[PDB]
Amino acid sequence: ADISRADALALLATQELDSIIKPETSGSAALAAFRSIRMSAGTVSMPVLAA
Amino acid sequence: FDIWGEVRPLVSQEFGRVLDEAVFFGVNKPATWLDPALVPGAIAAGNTIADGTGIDLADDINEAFGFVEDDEFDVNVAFTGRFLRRRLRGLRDADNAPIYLDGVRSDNRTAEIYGQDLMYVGNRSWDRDEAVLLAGDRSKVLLGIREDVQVKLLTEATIGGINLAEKDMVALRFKFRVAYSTAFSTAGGEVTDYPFAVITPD
Amino acid sequence: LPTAGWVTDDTSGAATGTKPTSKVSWTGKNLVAEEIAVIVPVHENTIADSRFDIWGEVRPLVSQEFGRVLDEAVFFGVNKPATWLDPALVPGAIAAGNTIADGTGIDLADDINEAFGFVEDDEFDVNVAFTGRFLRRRLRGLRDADNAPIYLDGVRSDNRTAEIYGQDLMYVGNRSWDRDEAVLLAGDRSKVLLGIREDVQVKLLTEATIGGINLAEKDMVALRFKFRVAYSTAFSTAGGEVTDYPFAVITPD
Amino acid sequence: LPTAGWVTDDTSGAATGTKPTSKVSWTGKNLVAEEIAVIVPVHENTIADSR
Amino acid sequence: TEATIGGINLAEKDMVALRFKFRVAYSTAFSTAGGEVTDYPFAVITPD
Repeated sequence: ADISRADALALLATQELDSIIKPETSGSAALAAFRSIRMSAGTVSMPVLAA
Repeated sequence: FDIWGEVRPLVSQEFGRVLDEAVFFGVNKPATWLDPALVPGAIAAGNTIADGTGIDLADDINEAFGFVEDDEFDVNVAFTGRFLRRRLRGLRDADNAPIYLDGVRSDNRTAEIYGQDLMYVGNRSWDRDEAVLLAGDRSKVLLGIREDVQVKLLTEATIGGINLAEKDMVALRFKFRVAYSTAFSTAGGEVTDYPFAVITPD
Repeated sequence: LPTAGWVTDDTSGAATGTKPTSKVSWTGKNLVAEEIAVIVPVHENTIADSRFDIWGEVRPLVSQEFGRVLDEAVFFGVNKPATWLDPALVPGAIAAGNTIADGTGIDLADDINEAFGFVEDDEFDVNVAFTGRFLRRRLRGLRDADNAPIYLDGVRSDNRTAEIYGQDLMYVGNRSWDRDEAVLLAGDRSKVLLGIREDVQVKLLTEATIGGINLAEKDMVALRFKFRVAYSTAFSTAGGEVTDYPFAVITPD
Repeated sequence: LPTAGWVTDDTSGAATGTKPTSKVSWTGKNLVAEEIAVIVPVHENTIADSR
Repeated sequence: TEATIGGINLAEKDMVALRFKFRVAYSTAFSTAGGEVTDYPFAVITPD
């Protein structure tokens, strides 16, 4: 009778997006706002005025 | 696509999320970090007000900045989630005229309250069931970087019972060493004085 | 998204000393082309006896009708092709719970602020808004409790109704907009993708059998119009809730 | 105004593959002329004598 | 060349058809001005 789309299926072209759909990334609020120091020891001790 | 080129940006985001929810909300805070996280620390200090206590959210923020000021600290930073933008645009007087915006037609600038820049926490680390807003003195928090992010390609290790070489697999191992403390003195103040305040939800 | 954890460094026996494994994963979806079509038959004696070129009148009206059929499948769900698996924007925003009824706030500008709020709270940015021309009256009518305008710069010289909260409004003119489903739709335009598979084609039919009738035998002719187009929502909810959605609606009072 | 619809392309026997028909239509109306008039009479001596 | 005429698929049957058409009008054109309304310009012999 006729060439259906199922009969032609193996001949059909294909297409792909060039890129992945994903949310925007961002960093920690912590490292953005607060000051930081290099530690050389794995614990740092800090004197504080108390009275 | 390059698999590691997609995996690496997502891991450095996840490290930032794990650190934030430890520092701000205390969720998996290490037992060796003896200071409370900033939000539960402000609640425990009594520097807290429920949203909808005052006239409007700008009244509640004025009281929140007031707790920091009365503890002899300076408001230098404020943190919130994206949901606060509609709350600030929604600030009307009792005649329903806007008090935050320059009218409802052409304005949406939501960066700032009482001249203080707002840090919108888009890392999905913010918990809006715990805090509407956190404000305080940024100088009174100290982070330590002990070791920057290290990443190693593993090709022969056994991971979770997966033998990588025998299974033709590979892995990236990422590690980062960091410390958190609150660095403030309460000499002459009360022992409960604290450099941050929170608005809790209504 | 991947998940990291805190690890200890005290002893080799501690389970908290083991670095956690995590995966990343992805899914596919399809942008599938579907066809809008119509045939406009007419008698050859109508074409012969008219002082206008009938097809010159029909062509712009079918071009508008194709735009209307596409819009009421993209925005509303009216005759959406079953191969377009994503919901239409309005019923999709309602199913996601990004919805508020008109007149629940203080005024329309309050309800628009809440609509924009649902998009912002889903981690998306508002950068498009849609409504019918009926909203211009509602916007001009925004006043304080003393009867002074809060939207216009006073009643004498102003009527500019192009925007709300600095966001431009697209007024939908096509008859596509169903005010009984939505007062306004707002969201992120970047999160919708259309595909154009084939631009409008037109064929003059003179011998074909259309419906019950043969055109040549009836002394009729027809124009056949066709257009191939695709729609999908193009957003990820990785790290979010499965119900986070890039649009919100005001539904009628 | 005309009405369009959606069609499938899988198979020759499917009713969803058949393109719909529709019509356009028109009506006529009339613009009809009508007359405003007046006559202003005067004496020719009034025209001659007025300044 | 392709039409369906009278249950005949022309393209399928390898046929053609020629469609002929003609548009014509007929109305009497006489004026009964000055005479009677019943005046007609024709007369007809009917069969026996």
